[PDB]
Amino acid sequence: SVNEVPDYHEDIHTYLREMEVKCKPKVGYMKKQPDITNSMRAILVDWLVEVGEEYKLQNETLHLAVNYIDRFLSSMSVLRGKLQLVGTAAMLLASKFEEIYPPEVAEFVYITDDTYTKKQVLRMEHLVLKVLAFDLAAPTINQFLTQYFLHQQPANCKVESLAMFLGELSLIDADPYLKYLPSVIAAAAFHLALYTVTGQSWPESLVQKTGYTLETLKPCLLDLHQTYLRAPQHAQQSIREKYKNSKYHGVSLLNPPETLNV
Amino acid sequence: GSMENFQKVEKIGEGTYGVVYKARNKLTGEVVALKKIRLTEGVPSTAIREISLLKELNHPNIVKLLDVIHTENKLYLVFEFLHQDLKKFMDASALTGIPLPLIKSYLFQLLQGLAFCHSHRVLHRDLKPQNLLINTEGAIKLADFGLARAFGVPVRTYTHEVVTLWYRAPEILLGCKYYSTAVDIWSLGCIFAEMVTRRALFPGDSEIDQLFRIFRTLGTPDEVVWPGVTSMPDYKPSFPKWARQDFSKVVPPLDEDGRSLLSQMLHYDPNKRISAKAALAHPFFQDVTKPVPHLRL
Ligand SMILES: OC[C@H]1O[C@@H](n2cnc3cc(Cl)c(Cl)cc32)[C@H](O)[C@@H]1O
Repeated sequence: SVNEVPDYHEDIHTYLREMEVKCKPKVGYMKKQPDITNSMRAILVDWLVEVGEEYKLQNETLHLAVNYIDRFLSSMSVLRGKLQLVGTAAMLLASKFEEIYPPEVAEFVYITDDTYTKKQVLRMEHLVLKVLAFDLAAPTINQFLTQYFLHQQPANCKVESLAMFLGELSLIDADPYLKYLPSVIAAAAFHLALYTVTGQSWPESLVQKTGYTLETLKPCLLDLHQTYLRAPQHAQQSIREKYKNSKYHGVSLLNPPETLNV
Repeated sequence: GSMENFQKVEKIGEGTYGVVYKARNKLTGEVVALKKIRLTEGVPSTAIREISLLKELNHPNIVKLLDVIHTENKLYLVFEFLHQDLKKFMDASALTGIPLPLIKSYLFQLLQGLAFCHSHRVLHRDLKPQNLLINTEGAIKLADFGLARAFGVPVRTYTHEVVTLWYRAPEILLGCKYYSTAVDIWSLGCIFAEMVTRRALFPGDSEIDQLFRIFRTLGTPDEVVWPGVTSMPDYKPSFPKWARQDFSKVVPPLDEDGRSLLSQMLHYDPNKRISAKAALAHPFFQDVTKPVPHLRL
């Protein structure tokens, strides 16, 4: 169908592969941030997940917000007391870009618990736009995932939801996930979901599309598998809670595979 | 870039938020259009989409965003200057008509610009002659990307209230959950017909009137022509069932190749509707060139 844009999807995938390299945050930025840590970032993203749930925002919106945050933190030092202001502004911008009905600014001020003023939120929006040079149309794990989904035979809802779940988990932990591109995390997540649910593997058809093989995916796959196995123990749990919902076919209740046989 | 280098010439248009001036760069000489965006909800989402999408879209047939000047109180978008919109050009060509070589040149260029948008996962969603800009050298360009959207593959549900009514595709009118690149093609097909006749093809005054106008021209669609149509949210079995017109009666001055192309751009079924990319190769364009406009702008 034209909904899957047969005449353009190859051009689009090629374009997103180019853009993800240009829109990539700096892998080592956290060590260069005097006052914030991977763990503070994890707390922030987990919160954003909850916000997204509260306002019924698209997953894509959440992925964009995290991209904006990581790019911003790649060039601007931020004190721990301002990290949540950056995150709120990012989520507001992502909503305006991606949502049919974004929440009002008032609602974003409200979910910060009056920690910040409307004037602060709006001034930060401007700074983020200036720092990002208005470059908001960034590729996300989700944009690659939905294309990879078209290669299932047949489509399986648990596979799709589990892949999105695994993709979301990776947003929380800058170490190690800042080192992998969205298209690669998406490929790892898709293979892991497919394998967990159906026993099948990264299909030849996607080797053809992406040039990626299980060998090239191995490093990310080994990390994603650990993350999946440790998810119930992780300090942050908002994503697991989110994906217990029937909307996502309760995939976070599925058991990870003990071994990958890669 | 900075506001002190620009000398304003005159006002040339308006929208939101929302005035557009013709200006000139005092140092380089370059003539530009300045779209002023006045800044309680922060930067408008329409401006955010327009700027972020236009920064990626560099193509001879897409209006060029040169710069963004972002004071705390004001946001100025600096575009390359283009002399006229296609609507004004059609009005100025009344009683004479637009020469076929120019209609063909303009359609071919519009299709290049659109194919480029769709290849970069952008839906324009407001193609109409008012938003197509021409210069004195024969170029025509897509402009006004405030209603545009970056899409995903496959598409999700996006805003339902899109496309100016006269140019709005039947799948939007019938409330389909999803719409795609085919909606911009429907619009170009209406624009194609309008360039030949100098009047809107489907000038409805409401959604239902708009649908019935389309149906009386192309026939009321049924399951044969458009699988799924009777299942759509806003399809009603009480719709009058009009016969399809002989297509040669829709735009009588159009030759066989023209009619072939128009008919593929106005196909009911979005899955069958021609793509911009495929349309570039249509025999209608076998002799296409790029002449300047026949009238002073
Ligand atoms: O919101 C912008 C409004 O200004 C009109 N306009 C007129 N001449 C124009 C030249 C350029 Cl380069 C542009 Cl971007 C818009 C123009 C556009 O057609 C629209 O009505």
